[PDB]
Amino acid sequence: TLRAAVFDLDGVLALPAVFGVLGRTEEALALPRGLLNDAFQKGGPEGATTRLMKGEITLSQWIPLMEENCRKCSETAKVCNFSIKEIFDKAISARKINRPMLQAALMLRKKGFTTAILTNTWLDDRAERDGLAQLMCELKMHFDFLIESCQVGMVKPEPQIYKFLLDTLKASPSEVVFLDDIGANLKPARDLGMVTILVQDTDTALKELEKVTGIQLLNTPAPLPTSCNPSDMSHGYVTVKPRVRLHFVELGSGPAVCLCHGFPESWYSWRYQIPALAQAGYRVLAMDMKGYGESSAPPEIEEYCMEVLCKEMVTFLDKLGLSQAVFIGHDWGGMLVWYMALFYPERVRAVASLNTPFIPANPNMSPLESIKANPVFDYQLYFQEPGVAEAELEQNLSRTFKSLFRASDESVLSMHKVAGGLFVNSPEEPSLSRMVTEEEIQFYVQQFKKSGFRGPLNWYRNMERNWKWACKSLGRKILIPALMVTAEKDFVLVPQMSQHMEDWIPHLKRGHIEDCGHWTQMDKPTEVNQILIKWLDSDAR
Amino acid sequence: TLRAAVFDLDGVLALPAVFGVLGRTEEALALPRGLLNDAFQKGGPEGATTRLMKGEITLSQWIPLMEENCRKCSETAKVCNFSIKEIFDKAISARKINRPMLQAALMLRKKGFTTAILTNTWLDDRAERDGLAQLMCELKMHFDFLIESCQVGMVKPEPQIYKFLLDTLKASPSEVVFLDDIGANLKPARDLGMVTILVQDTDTALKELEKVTGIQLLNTPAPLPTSCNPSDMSHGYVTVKPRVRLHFVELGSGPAVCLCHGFPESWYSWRYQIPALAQAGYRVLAMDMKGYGESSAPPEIEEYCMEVLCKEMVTFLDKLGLSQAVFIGHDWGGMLVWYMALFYPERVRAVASLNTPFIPANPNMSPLESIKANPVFDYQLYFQEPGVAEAELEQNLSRTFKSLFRASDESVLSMHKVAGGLFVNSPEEPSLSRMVTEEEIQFYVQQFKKSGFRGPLNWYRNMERNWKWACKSLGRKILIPALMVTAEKDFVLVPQMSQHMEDWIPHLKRGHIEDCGHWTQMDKPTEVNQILIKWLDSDAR
Ligand SMILES: O=C1Cc2ccc(Br)cc2N1
Ligand SMILES: O=C1Cc2ccc(Br)cc2N1
Ligand SMILES: O=C1Cc2ccc(Br)cc2N1
Ligand SMILES: O=C1Cc2ccc(Br)cc2N1
Repeated sequence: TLRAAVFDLDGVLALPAVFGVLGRTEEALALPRGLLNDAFQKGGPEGATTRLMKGEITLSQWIPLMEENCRKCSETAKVCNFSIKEIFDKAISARKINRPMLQAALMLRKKGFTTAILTNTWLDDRAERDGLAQLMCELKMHFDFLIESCQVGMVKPEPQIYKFLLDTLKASPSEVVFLDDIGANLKPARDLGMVTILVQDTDTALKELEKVTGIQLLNTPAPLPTSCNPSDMSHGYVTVKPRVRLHFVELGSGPAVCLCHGFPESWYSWRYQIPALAQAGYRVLAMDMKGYGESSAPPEIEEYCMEVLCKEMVTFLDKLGLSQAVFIGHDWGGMLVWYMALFYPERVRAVASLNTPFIPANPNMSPLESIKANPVFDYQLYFQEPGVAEAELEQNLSRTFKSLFRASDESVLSMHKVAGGLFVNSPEEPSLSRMVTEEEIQFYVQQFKKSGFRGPLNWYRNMERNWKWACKSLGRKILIPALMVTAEKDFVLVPQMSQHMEDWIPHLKRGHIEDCGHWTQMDKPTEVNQILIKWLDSDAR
Repeated sequence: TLRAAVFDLDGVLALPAVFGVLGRTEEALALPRGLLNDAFQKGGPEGATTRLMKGEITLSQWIPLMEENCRKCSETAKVCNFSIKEIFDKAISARKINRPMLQAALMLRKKGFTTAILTNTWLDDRAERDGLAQLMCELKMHFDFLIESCQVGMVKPEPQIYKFLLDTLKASPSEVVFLDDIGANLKPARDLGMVTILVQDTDTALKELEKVTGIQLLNTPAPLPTSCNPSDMSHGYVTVKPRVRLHFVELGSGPAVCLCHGFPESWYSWRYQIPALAQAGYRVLAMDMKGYGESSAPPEIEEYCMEVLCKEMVTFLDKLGLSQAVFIGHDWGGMLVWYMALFYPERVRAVASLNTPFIPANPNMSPLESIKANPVFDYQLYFQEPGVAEAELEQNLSRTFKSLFRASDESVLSMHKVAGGLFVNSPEEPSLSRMVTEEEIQFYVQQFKKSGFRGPLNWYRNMERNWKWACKSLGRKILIPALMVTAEKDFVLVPQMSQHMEDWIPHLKRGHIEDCGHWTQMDKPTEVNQILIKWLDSDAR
């Protein structure tokens, strides 16, 4: 039975094939048929191309040798602005990930298959080498192995590369499916006993792959975006003051994008956004906000007022040597992010909030008076008394997260009349939401075992201090780039609460997600990524 | 006696003053004298500018209100393409750090003074606000406190801001020197009992400051570049394989610049480069190389062959989501960096080496044969036998680092005929080199207490494996941007050893440091920064 799948890069995992450019240049330039493909493979196993593919020489060294072969091939054929460099630069740049092939590779791996890329490639030292470096990076991370001819000094169709592939896979030939667009390179794999697919069009190739593996790969439901494996991330730590350190997860290059979670969450709440935003060209810093996970959680209520939290996020930027970051927040993090824009606009490249609207402080009313004027916020009153909510929330962490993290139609908690507790008529063993796996709930369980709910709950215990501080901003407007993302089915932070935001943020941009509950990032990850990337590319650079 | 120094920003720590632009625009536009300064301060303590300075309104809200004041001031004066926005953008952009004033502030702090910036400023929400954010960031980090009028809701010359300043300084007025370019803002400080300086020209101001403090501030020797306080850096951690994690220090934004130390060093060996390179517009990643500091140090010799080290640095980039980084190395790190360029050019934006030349492997000679053909490398033979060098180097860490880290004319170790040990006729209590403080030696002592010298020494114990791996690259050339930096007085990695590098790196750029020993970064930090920044800006973007 098959347990390994091997894919070629050019013309299999990446399209259009770099090989299909020589034939295209031939037709465009009205050159003799196969002329450029003849100069390319000249000398066979002893030629310049085999030397390049084995890593003996780099691409920049090979370019002049290819030109020589192009001259000799035109002299024999009796024929005659021409640049191999230009042709190849254009060909590499045009070559994109073959999404349905990657999706199929992703599905096989998810089902227990060991996946690998086996490719005849080169050491790219061109001034424009970054394009391919980016492509290889996005691709490679989805596979167990990447075997490149130039790193192993072996090439397809040499028998040794196939035995090397079996060795790294730790599998017998009959347990391997091998996909290649070049028939000759497919031959030695078949000779060993491997299942082989000659890839012409992706569709038929996947039909062939689906038949041999017995796994549905074609016509499957829309896959979720790439998530994060905590142990595979870069973890960063910044001391903002003697007793306070902030932890973050960091991925990508480009403008700094600081992600700020809500209550009672984690940097992990952004798991579906981190790979997408990094791939989109941003340097993502996903925080553990103060009171959470690996960040410090002092016990004092006043350590959690908006003024202190914002000041520390400024210090976080100072210590990392960042003059600005785009700030994206959800729930309490969304509230933090609006106050970062109001008090520190010079440090905020752009601001976005998921669910949390910007409602200015009412100077003619106490926050306690304002809260009582809405049944949806009654839970915030239950959070006031130190110790009460901590006791119920810390009692059973698995039940706490399983009850909280649910889609709109999966409601288990009765948030009105909080009876005497959040879990009044809630099951002791709630079912697992379609939004989360058991493993994901257990990550939140493990994070919350360090500091519990005290620090997180203290974010709600500074109403009076927050109101007084916020009143200092009443004459201001948010004039830096801003995005408000509303969730149709969030019944606490309702889209309707954001209706007057334009009065204070005149140039405000908007996004809206239908059939989406409170936990926006994991409820609708694909749509959050689409909205954020589109807004970042237009308004944050 | 004075123990605190307070400086204004505009016209004191930053020049030319934003105030000096209105008078300049007046003359250029041939407008009535003081017209633009009249519109600016219109309404006094109740006017738009006081509201802006207190943080009631942002700069973008104030711009239209200033235009109104400009209209009313021209109607009364009976006068008539004009943009306040354009004038202010140009003025802010032109305003640079007043280096001798910053230097004087730096000297006072080094001598035990508490330093602060007290400034009348605004909440900058302009599209070009980053310029000032960068300026404030570079400046602020050199002072104990930054007091901004718009954050405290108080303004100079209001008495309360002065009492607030005394409160934050925790000092009585007579213990404070206050420097300001506006006479009126100097007045309340004098009234309290503070020493005050009216700053017109920087030179006289510093003469006045030097006289009152009794500290030489004018005509002082060239200061060293800013260093790093370990506890104030962002520390990053990446697991590259199950038993191997790499630690790094991270500072700045822009293209990724990965710094690779030599033997027996630390990320801290780059302490003078990290702030300079970040300020120059780069995102610096200063590594603890495998076997050092907070990075993993497995005991096996083969965990330290160049092939494995390079593969792990590629994984380090993969996990951080970096398609490329410029690699800058010193000593063993310089050797690593040339092999990164030869084996992974697609991941190397540009390569630079301090001291370590690129000499290709001799395929007709054993590394043991090659080493014996030079007295300078005899120390590498002494490093071969596992346990021998570890025992002597680990015996007394303080003596180890004090003996090693020395300038060219301070030589204490007799590196030829290594007698039977590196410390044969070396003092047990060596003197402290002019290059290092006791505190700095103790940092290296504390780092080396975790894993000792085994891992670091294993970098020398893979000669045969490294030679075989290197022979695979003999037909290649380094064609990506490259820099070779030679140190006149390094007697092991002599500048002469780099003479043939052009044969393998045709486009190689060069730097040379006179009167510089082996420990390049701390021996000549100012010149290393100049060479690296100039090369990064021209060849790495
Ligand atoms: O409606 C409001 C007013 C307000 C001010 C400050 C903070 Br933090 C949160 C809120 N919520
Ligand atoms: O911290 C705060 C201040 C505040 C004011 C009003 C309302 Br409703 C909620 C909150 N939360
Ligand atoms: O001269 C040489 C040849 C060589 C090859 C590989 C490594 Br790592 C270091 C060195 N030094
Ligand atoms: O690791 C190595 C390989 C090698 C080859 C030659 C010389 Br000299 C030094 C070294 N060091």
